[PDB]
Amino acid sequence: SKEKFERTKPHVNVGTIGHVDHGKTTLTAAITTVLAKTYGGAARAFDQIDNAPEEKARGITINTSHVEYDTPTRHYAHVDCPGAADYVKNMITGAAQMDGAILVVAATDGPMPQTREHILLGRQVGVPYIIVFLNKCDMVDDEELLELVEMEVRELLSQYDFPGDDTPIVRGSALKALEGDAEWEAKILELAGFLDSYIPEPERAIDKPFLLPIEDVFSISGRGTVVTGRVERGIIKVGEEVEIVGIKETQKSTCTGVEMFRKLLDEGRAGENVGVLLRGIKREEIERGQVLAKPGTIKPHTKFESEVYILSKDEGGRHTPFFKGYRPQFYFRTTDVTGTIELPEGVEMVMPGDNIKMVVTLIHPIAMDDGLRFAIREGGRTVGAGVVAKVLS
RNA sequence: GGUUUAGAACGUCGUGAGACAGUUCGGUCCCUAUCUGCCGUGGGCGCUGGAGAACUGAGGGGGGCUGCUCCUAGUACGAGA
Ligand SMILES: Nc1nc2c(ncn2[C@@H]2O[C@H](COP(=O)(O)OP(=O)(O)NP(=O)(O)O)[C@@H](O)[C@H]2O)c(=O)[nH]1
Ligand SMILES: [Mg+2]
Ligand SMILES: [Mg+2]
Ligand SMILES: [Mg+2]
Ligand SMILES: [Mg+2]
Ligand SMILES: [Mg+2]
Ligand SMILES: [Mg+2]
Ligand SMILES: [Mg+2]
Ligand SMILES: [Mg+2]
Ligand SMILES: [Mg+2]
Ligand SMILES: [Mg+2]
Ligand SMILES: [Mg+2]
Ligand SMILES: [Mg+2]
Ligand SMILES: [Mg+2]
Ligand SMILES: [Mg+2]
Ligand SMILES: [Mg+2]
Ligand SMILES: [Mg+2]
Ligand SMILES: [Mg+2]
Ligand SMILES: [Mg+2]
Ligand SMILES: [Mg+2]
Ligand SMILES: [Mg+2]
Ligand SMILES: [Mg+2]
Ligand SMILES: [Mg+2]
Ligand SMILES: [Mg+2]
Ligand SMILES: [Mg+2]
Ligand SMILES: [Mg+2]
Ligand SMILES: [Mg+2]
Ligand SMILES: [Mg+2]
Ligand SMILES: [Mg+2]
Ligand SMILES: [Mg+2]
Ligand SMILES: [Mg+2]
Ligand SMILES: [Mg+2]
Ligand SMILES: [Mg+2]
Ligand SMILES: [Mg+2]
Ligand SMILES: [Mg+2]
Ligand SMILES: [Mg+2]
Ligand SMILES: [Mg+2]
Ligand SMILES: [Mg+2]
Ligand SMILES: [Mg+2]
Ligand SMILES: [Mg+2]
Ligand SMILES: [Mg+2]
Ligand SMILES: [Mg+2]
Ligand SMILES: [Mg+2]
Ligand SMILES: [Mg+2]
Ligand SMILES: [Mg+2]
Ligand SMILES: [Mg+2]
Ligand SMILES: [Mg+2]
Repeated sequence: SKEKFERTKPHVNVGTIGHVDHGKTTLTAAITTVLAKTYGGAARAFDQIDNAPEEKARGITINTSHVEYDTPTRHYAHVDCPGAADYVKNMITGAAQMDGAILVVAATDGPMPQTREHILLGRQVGVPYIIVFLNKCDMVDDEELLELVEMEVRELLSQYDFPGDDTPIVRGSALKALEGDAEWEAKILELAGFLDSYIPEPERAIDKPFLLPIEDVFSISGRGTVVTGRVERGIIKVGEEVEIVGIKETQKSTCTGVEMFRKLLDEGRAGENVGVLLRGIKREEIERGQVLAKPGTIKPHTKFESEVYILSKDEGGRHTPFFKGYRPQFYFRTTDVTGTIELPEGVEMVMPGDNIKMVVTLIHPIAMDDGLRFAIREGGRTVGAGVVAKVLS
């Protein structure tokens, strides 16, 4: 909180996706040390990406950490996702804000169950583009074995409905590029080139009014409570009226400084992860899931009609019918929430793989409008995608 | 220290003397080693002229405990942990 962030080079939200213990977090560390040395940006290190007691004694990552590496064309903002089956909820928040992923499949093990689960969540939420990275390579000194893993990833993406064969697969060791090997430093400099080439300039919504979903809340010692998240639409000027809408009720507030990776900003534009400092709010009373909207634009609702598309076994979801009283988890912008289903008259049962509308009473109210996209999940897996039809409350 | 002598007390049983793995406080533990055995340490003669050294080895004894840290490798194994 000192150096003013100059608005130069387009902002893009990147992040690593893939199986557990697969080089996902270690890739993030390799990208920093490679790009910092040659181009001449800020250095950083691997330990900073995940410290705490929970990511040392174990080794695994839980929290969605963030990194800021710069290149001549664009200014990237990384989002290192967790990866394990237990941490899918706090991942989806990291994956939703992310524009273009970096998938991580490995040349020894290959595509494994979570890789399929991650990319499934990527489609239904919103992950336009994806890039593969083989994160072992050196351990198996062979030409035929390593190239057979590439084939199965192209199959995976194309099977699940991505380009597949068009996606630029890259090979490279994360640990070798951490030290100073000239051949492996250049091969992850190549990944930065693939990020610029394949992923285009993202399409922002800097016109329609302000909204910002809260991904994580902080309490800065001196300044006050801060909320982080990608600005979904509009802009944020310093000293502007902001209404916090969602769970519990609704509270009035004002912004007192927006930032971008511990650097000051004047205008927090759309499509970029920013830490908004709110005035006169406690750490406990503001929770995760709520949205920073402009006063009057959005209203919290506990009941709504919605055109729900239930999934079948082939697409990946339920395989049995259900009646009124069923309670799955509804993932809106960031958080999830439970809700009772009330079906329309003249519909006895809801079969899997079917398009119908339904009234859904939620236990917590969440800020929503007509034409909001959500993805229903239950039992550690997906259920059905859909859209909001009408407001009731 | 306990049990198992003589003192004294409690509860209990006995008319009483007293009695009770019922309890309670106090209450002398001797021996210079002949033989066997054992640990040491010598004298005697033998081993075939005597003497001084240096070995050989039959045979006998000694010793044999094991942690955790890292490296292999977060490798195999595992959906993950
Ligand atoms: N030999 C070799 N090992 C690698 C390479 N890249 C990563 N690894 C190792 O693979 C392990 C995975 O660690 P990490 O990347 O933190 O796990 P992750 O991919 O973020 N998944 P999660 O966070 O869910 O546990 C580490 O031991 C790391 O050193 C590589 O190119 N070669
Ligand atoms: Mg493994
Ligand atoms: Mg990780
Ligand atoms: Mg592990
Ligand atoms: Mg394995
Ligand atoms: Mg396997
Ligand atoms: Mg204040
Ligand atoms: Mg006695
Ligand atoms: Mg007595
Ligand atoms: Mg007597
Ligand atoms: Mg009598
Ligand atoms: Mg007696
Ligand atoms: Mg007795
Ligand atoms: Mg008694
Ligand atoms: Mg007693
Ligand atoms: Mg006594
Ligand atoms: Mg006495
Ligand atoms: Mg006594
Ligand atoms: Mg006595
Ligand atoms: Mg005495
Ligand atoms: Mg004696
Ligand atoms: Mg004597
Ligand atoms: Mg005597
Ligand atoms: Mg004797
Ligand atoms: Mg003897
Ligand atoms: Mg002897
Ligand atoms: Mg002797
Ligand atoms: Mg002798
Ligand atoms: Mg002799
Ligand atoms: Mg003689
Ligand atoms: Mg003789
Ligand atoms: Mg003689
Ligand atoms: Mg002799
Ligand atoms: Mg003879
Ligand atoms: Mg002879
Ligand atoms: Mg002789
Ligand atoms: Mg002679
Ligand atoms: Mg002689
Ligand atoms: Mg002689
Ligand atoms: Mg000798
Ligand atoms: Mg000798
Ligand atoms: Mg003998
Ligand atoms: Mg011998
Ligand atoms: Mg021996
Ligand atoms: Mg022995
Ligand atoms: Mg040992
Ligand atoms: Mg290890």
